[PDB]
Order: sequence, then C-alpha cells, then structure tokens
Amino acid sequence: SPEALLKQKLDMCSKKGDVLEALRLYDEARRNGVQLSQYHYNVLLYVCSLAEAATESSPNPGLSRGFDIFKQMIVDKVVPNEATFTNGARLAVAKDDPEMAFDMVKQMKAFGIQPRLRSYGPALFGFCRKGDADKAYEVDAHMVESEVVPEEPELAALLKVSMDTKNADKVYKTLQRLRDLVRQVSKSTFDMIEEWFKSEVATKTGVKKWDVKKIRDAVVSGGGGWHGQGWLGTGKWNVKRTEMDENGVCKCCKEKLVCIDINPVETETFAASLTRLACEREVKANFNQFQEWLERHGPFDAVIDGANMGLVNQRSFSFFQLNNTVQRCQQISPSKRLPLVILHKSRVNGGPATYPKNRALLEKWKNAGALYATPPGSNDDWYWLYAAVSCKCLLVTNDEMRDHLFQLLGNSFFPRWKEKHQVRISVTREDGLKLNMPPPYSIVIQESEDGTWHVPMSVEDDLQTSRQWLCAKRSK
Ligand SMILES: [Ca+2]
Ligand SMILES: [Ca+2]
Ligand SMILES: [Ca+2]
Ligand SMILES: [Ca+2]
Ligand SMILES: [Ca+2]
Ligand SMILES: [Zn+2]
Repeated sequence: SPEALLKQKLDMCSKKGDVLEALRLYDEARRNGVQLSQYHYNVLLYVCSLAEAATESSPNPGLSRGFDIFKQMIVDKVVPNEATFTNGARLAVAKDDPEMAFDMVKQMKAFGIQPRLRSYGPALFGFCRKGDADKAYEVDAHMVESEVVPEEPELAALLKVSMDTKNADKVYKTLQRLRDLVRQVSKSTFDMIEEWFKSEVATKTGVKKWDVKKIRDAVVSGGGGWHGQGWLGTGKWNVKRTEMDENGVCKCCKEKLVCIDINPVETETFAASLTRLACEREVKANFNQFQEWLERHGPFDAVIDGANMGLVNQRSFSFFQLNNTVQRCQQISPSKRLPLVILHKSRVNGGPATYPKNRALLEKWKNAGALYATPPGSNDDWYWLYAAVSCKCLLVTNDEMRDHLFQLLGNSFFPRWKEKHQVRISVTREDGLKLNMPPPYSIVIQESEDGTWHVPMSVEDDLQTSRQWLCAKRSK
C-alpha cells in the first residue's frame, strides 16, 4: 500500500534527522499521485522543524519549504489536529520570521481553521523582539478576533513593547488584562511593572482632575477592585516593594485592599462544568452515586481531602493529622458541624484503620453523615471539589490544585474560587497544627478610585514565602 509505504518511509525519514530525504519523498509522492494524509503532512512539518536558520547564507530549503508544505496541507483541505499546530509553531519558531508566522495564522483563518495560542507565539514574540509595536498589536487584534485568550508571556511581551515605544495607553490596557486574566504576576513581569511606574512616560501621564462620579460608577460596573477609566493623578510615582498585613492593609501607604465578590451565576456555571468533567473521567454511576448521597447529607461547613490531610509532610499516612484536622474544623464551625471527610475506601479499611479505636472513629464519622469512602479506581479529587463547590463551603487541602486534571478547570473562575474557599494546614514545633483561612481581601492587581496601584507577585507557597507587592502611588 503506497500511502502506508510513505508513512513507513517518513517514520524512518526521520528518526535519523534526514530533511533532504523527507523533501525528496514528499516530491516523489506528488509525482506518483499518492495523496498525502494528515499523518504524512505532520511528520513532514516536524522534520522540516529540525532545519536551523542560516546565519551566513540565504534560507535553507528545510525551513523555507516547510512553510510551503504547511500552505499546501491547508489548500488540500487536510484537517489539522493538535500535532499540526505544534509542528507548525516549531517551524515558525525555528525560522524566526514573525511576518511568515503571522501569514500561517492568516491562512488558517481564511480556511476556517481555529488558530491555537501556540500558533500566535512566534508572530507576537517575533514582532516584540524587533520593537515593532504596530505589528505586535495587529497580531494581538487577530488573536482577540479569533477568541484565543493570551496567557502571561503574551501579555508581558505586549507590556514590554508598549513600554519600549512609549505607549502609555497600551501599557494601561495591558495592565488591566494582566489583572483580569493573570491576577498575580511572575518575578519578571513584576520587575517590568516596577520599571514602568518609575519611568519618565509614567511620570508624565495622567490627569489632574476627573469625573469622580464616573470613577465610582465604573467601580460598581466592574465588580470591584478597579475602574478602568485611565491613569489618574499627575507627577512622579512613589513606587515601593511592600507587603500586605493579614487584613489586606498595605504596609507602605495603609490602603486596605478590596475583597472582590464572586458572582453566584459564575459559580453555578462552574459547578455544571465540574460535574460534566468528572463524569467524563469517572465511572458515571460512581460519581452519580456520590451526587445522590451528597443531596441527602449535610449541611457542611467544610470538606476535607482526607488523603492529603493524612499524607502532607508525613513519612506515611497519619491518622493523628487527619483526626486533628477533623477536630479543628468542627471547633471552628459555629454550630460544631463535623466536616465532610472524603477518603478512599481502601484507606477506611487499610492503614488509617490499623488500630481498632481509629477504625471505630472512621465508622463513627460515616454514621454521623460526615464521611464518604470513594470507590476503588476513583480519583477522589473530583469528589472533594464537587462537594465544596456544591455545599458552598470551605475546602481543606494542601493540594496545589494546578497540575493535570486541575488544568481542565481553567485559569479565571477556579483560581478566584480557590482563594475564597481553600484552607491549608501548617505545623510548627511550638504550636502544632494551624488552619490557614482564606484571606479577607483578594490577592489580585488592584487599582483604587484615586489611581493607586497594588500589584502582587505570584509565589509557589504564600505560607512558606512572604508575598511581595508593588505599591505605586502618585507623590503629589
Ligand atoms: Ca452533617
Ligand atoms: Ca497514624
Ligand atoms: Ca448555617
Ligand atoms: Ca477513646
Ligand atoms: Ca488527591
Ligand atoms: Zn500601598
């Protein structure tokens, strides 16, 4: 079979790295009238990726013909799958011609194909590296039109190019996008924002007087913690690295940060999504059985990730730590409700039930309507997440909630929900176990009604490391 033979020959051509032969075989298939499929085209795009950009001579056939091959695949109406977008992007990155990368995205659109975020990268980053703001803004407008949402690296590049070209309005808009989409910024974005506020352009941008009514109304309209009406005040910024105390008060200027509400409609949308996702991955009957059980139980003030409470910072499962956490949650519940403990059935009858009084206590919690033992093969994370979301209550876990399945939950609603609901344990020698409660304010870039900015840095563990903030306040 000829298409099956080209497959075999391109699979081999190449783990070897032979681009000149992959390009010979491509040309030969077309002289034989053998139709290249999705698989052939993808292998071919990957292999052309390995060509490198010629620093001395004019461009090599591998990269150069790679764009031709991509163009043809679309013309042929062969459907791109995830490997197509990845190899297409690798090729774009290797060539490092932002104009050619942007051409690839324009032709996807012309043929009704949805570009991916990684398709836009080599174009956007290419123009930003060249200081070409006008072209970077075109790419960004194109992304926005295709409903592709930028992440921090795209926003940071747009921020830097706006700073380089002295564009105060684009800086303002990008900073609002950082607030909306990212919330807390990486070290390098933080340093960038600090440079902005100390800069000459920042010093010289702003308004001495403004419609205070219009600001107040924008604050209500936006949901809280920003107004979006432009730079306010005049003159030099005082720009300090600082911290918030436990109540959200800036140690530099004493502004108390806002606690930003979550709209209950967004929460119900998210609960539906969460249920859909869990049922796609769990045995549906297992997850449904839990849903039905939960409808018949509670009320709950807290849901505990039992495996995480037994295991975090432990050489092996610690019933002491789980039980202490149960007792502590019950103590802080205004009506002394036991928390809902989610644990694997294998744990309810294995290592945590090793000692008879522990086993009797696990059974007592179950009999109090405060424990659900998830079935063999289940991923407990769906169960404790759904319970805390559904009961609108505290979620006790030290799980980071960022890898694997948690990526499916998105990077807007879920991080906001997590901040308001997640309780983590910490331990010290002097005191024992502590429950660390949600903050009374929102850890997000905030813009005050008078134009003052507070920008939080992102950190791995804000209980381990004290989170730094930037305070930017006009000196006059
Ligand atoms: Ca109960
Ligand atoms: Ca133990
Ligand atoms: Ca109550
Ligand atoms: Ca006892
Ligand atoms: Ca888990
Ligand atoms: Zn401040």
